Amino acid sequence: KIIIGRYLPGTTFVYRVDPRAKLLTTFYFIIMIFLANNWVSYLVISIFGLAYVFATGLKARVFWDGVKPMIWMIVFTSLLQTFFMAGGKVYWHWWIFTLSSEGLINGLYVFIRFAMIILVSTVMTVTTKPLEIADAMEWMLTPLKLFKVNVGMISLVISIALRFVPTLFDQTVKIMNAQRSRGADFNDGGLVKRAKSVVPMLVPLFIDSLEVALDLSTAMESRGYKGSEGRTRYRILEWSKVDLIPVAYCLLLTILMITTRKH
Amino acid sequence: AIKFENVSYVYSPGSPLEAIGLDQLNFSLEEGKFIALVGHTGSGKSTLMQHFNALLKPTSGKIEIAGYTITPETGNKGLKDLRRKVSLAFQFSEAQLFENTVLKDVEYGPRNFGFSEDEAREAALKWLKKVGLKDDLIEHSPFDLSGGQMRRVALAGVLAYEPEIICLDQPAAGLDPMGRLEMMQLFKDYQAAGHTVILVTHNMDDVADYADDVLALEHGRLIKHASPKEVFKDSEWLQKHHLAEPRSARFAAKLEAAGLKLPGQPLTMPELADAIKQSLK
Amino acid sequence: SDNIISFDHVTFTDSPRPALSDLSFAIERGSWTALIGHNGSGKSTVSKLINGLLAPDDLDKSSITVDGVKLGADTVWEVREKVGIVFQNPDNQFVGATVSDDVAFGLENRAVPRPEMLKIVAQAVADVGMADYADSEPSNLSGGQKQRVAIAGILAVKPQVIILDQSTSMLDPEGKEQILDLVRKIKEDNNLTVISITHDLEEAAGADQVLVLDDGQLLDQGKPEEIFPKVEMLKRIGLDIPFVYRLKQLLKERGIVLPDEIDDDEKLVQSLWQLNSK
Ligand SMILES: Nc1ncnc2c1ncn2[C@@H]1O[C@H](COP(=O)(O)OP(=O)(O)OP(=O)(O)O)[C@@H](O)[C@H]1O
Ligand SMILES: Nc1ncnc2c1ncn2[C@@H]1O[C@H](COP(=O)(O)OP(=O)(O)OP(=O)(O)O)[C@@H](O)[C@H]1O
Ligand SMILES: [Mg+2]
Ligand SMILES: [Mg+2]
Repeated sequence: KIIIGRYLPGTTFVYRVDPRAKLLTTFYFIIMIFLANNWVSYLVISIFGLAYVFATGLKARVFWDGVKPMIWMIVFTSLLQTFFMAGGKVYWHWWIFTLSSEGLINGLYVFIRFAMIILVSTVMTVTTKPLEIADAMEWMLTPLKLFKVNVGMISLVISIALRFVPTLFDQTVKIMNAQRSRGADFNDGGLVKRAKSVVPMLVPLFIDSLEVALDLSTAMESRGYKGSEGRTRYRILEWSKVDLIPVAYCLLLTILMITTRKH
Repeated sequence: AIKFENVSYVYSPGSPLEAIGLDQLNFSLEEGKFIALVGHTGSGKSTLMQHFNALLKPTSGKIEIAGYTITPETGNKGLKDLRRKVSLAFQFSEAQLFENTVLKDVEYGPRNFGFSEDEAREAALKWLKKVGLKDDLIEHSPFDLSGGQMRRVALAGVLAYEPEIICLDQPAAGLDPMGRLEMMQLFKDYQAAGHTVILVTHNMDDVADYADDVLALEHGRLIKHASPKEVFKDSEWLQKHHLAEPRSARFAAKLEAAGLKLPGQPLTMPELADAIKQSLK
Repeated sequence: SDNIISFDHVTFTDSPRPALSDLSFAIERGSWTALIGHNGSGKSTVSKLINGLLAPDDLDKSSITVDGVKLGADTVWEVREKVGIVFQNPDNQFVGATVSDDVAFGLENRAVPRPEMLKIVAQAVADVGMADYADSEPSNLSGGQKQRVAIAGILAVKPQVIILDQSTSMLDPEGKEQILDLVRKIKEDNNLTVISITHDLEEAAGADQVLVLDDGQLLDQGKPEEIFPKVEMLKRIGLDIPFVYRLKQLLKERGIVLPDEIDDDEKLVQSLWQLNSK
């Protein structure tokens, strides 16, 4: 089952990290991802992302099964970029497409970059409750409170967008089961037949997911959620000693790449 | 028959939040009967229903139903005939309706099972009239309806293509009294036509009225498999196992407590009335 | 009268007909009112109108006053703190990531201090008999468990008006009795008002008032012993009569005549015992 955007309960140390510190670490790692220019810098960001994923405590098989389809999509996009752009040595040059050493290098780099963006986003969303993510997002946008900007609305919209993907897969499962019960066969024929069977589902999936996303806000409003101002917290939101773990993780990483970048 | 041998199901087996939905089920439901699946909330009735039509595969054990053998390693391939023969009405009708209109949704089922457009339309109209849905609602969206209307749409879609096994996860929830009685009589008449009906219910009066056999669950364990009379013989056993008694039996107990003993043990309202008249005679 | 709906029209969305048409009724303060009617009469529409989630078609001729404040655009939040509604679908009630978080959401919105919130959420979760599921995802629950969580989330804040939109439909009889007793006890202790939209006539027979709704119109309104004797009216509109009245009618058609003043199980039992004594 897909685990991106979906909160998986756990007890390891990354679950006790502050959601604000976790969000800052995620955004900082995403920023550092674009600062990788050398092969060794990409490798360093690779070990750091893999350590971040291992800190989640989920089994590697579970994480892989949760991130598989989007990993395959990233692989497809990287292969497309490898074919479209070429340079330096040429291997095959078969028809209008071509395969090049520079193209392969940049395809690998784009795959690594997008993959670890996905991994850090998934680690953030799995270990943090969606409303905790919204609270951390609103806290981060506190300076944006200047110029009379409704930061709470933006944070709630961001949380809804983050929850959109899990709602997409939940609705996919729901309609797949509903159609299976009444005789649909998504496991018959070749790829053409399966695509034909799954193509009438696309509009219902997105419409139902949007309806669920809006129903979440309806449920919040019905129970008195004027906004994030003036509320109390069931869960304590305070800095702690464990919050120094991301900082060093955000520090050491930086140091490495400063001594590891191409420049 | 529908046979379960040592059927266990575990929700998220590898996760730390592992929960055993069903634990070593062993029973044999007879074809052509009315079976009432009873139990407390969270006892595993919906998991059992989803196991009937192979929506969930068992973690362990074997299921034999409608010429099909479902094992932990069965898979979703080649299961269209099983669901041709076995139909399931979900506990929530929202998780069942997906089509643009009520008519299209109801006749989705017949279309998949070899009904021509004329036959599918006639069956859909007949079963929409049978479930007491207004004629003008057949071209409206299934989601622009009330909860009971959605329940009626789901029931009509389930019963449209004539399955030989009808599994109903609380189909009477959300239905008004007249609609509730009409649905119960519709299911009984369907069973009288040569079909098997399995019914998850929280109303013991329905069990005493329509059920031929009773299947009682508790925490995923099958605690009793007997007729309604034998299930409702003892009230201490019923209370001990999170279960209740028909209101007719409760009223008979109240009458006996006040000093008016009744012959036998009434379980249905006409039976209780006959017993009261016999006692007063 | 805690709630006052007066000349209320609602057409959904477009729809050709109004869900409610010229609806007017009053809810007595600190009472139990059972809103009953066939499927398709605007009971959930009434519930969502009282909250403020829906607005009447015409605003300057329809009135909705909840505990003295006229419901509107500028007083919706002053009303939502008075009205807590358990929805017909429990999935539409859940906000938090666990059962305790969902129960505590409404206490967070009311600025209840966390030391009190801990006790209130624990007591509410234990009250609906879900203490073993406090850390569970509310979507990974059975229908009755989801109903219990939805009821607990509303009974924790103890609003002046509790609306229950068929909140006992998917509960086992033990759970039905337990949660009905819990709601009654909370109502009596806190001097609250309960509107129970239900299809169970046994629960409606025990209410203080019964509102009868037909095609979005108030067909009848009164006490249970003034409504349920009208067998023809109830059967004509898709309703029925509770257990005791049906038993009385079968006894009458079987030759045993009983006084019409009998409206409860105990009264019927005593009357039958007296008949047997002779
Ligand atoms: N998706 C799920 N993931 C994990 N546990 C689940 C899930 N669905 C149900 N459960 C749990 O499995 C058990 C059985 O649930 P099930 O839905 O079979 O109950 P039920 O008998 O249908 O109950 P109800 O009468 O409330 O509908 C319960 O403890 C429930 O919390
Ligand atoms: N989302 C919607 N869009 C359009 N019409 C709707 C919608 N929901 C309900 N209706 C219609 O409005 C009317 C009132 O239905 P409502 O849901 O208020 O009744 P109810 O008594 O709560 O339902 P039930 O007893 O069947 O659960 C019905 O005619 C129904 O079809
Ligand atoms: Mg269930
Ligand atoms: Mg409704």
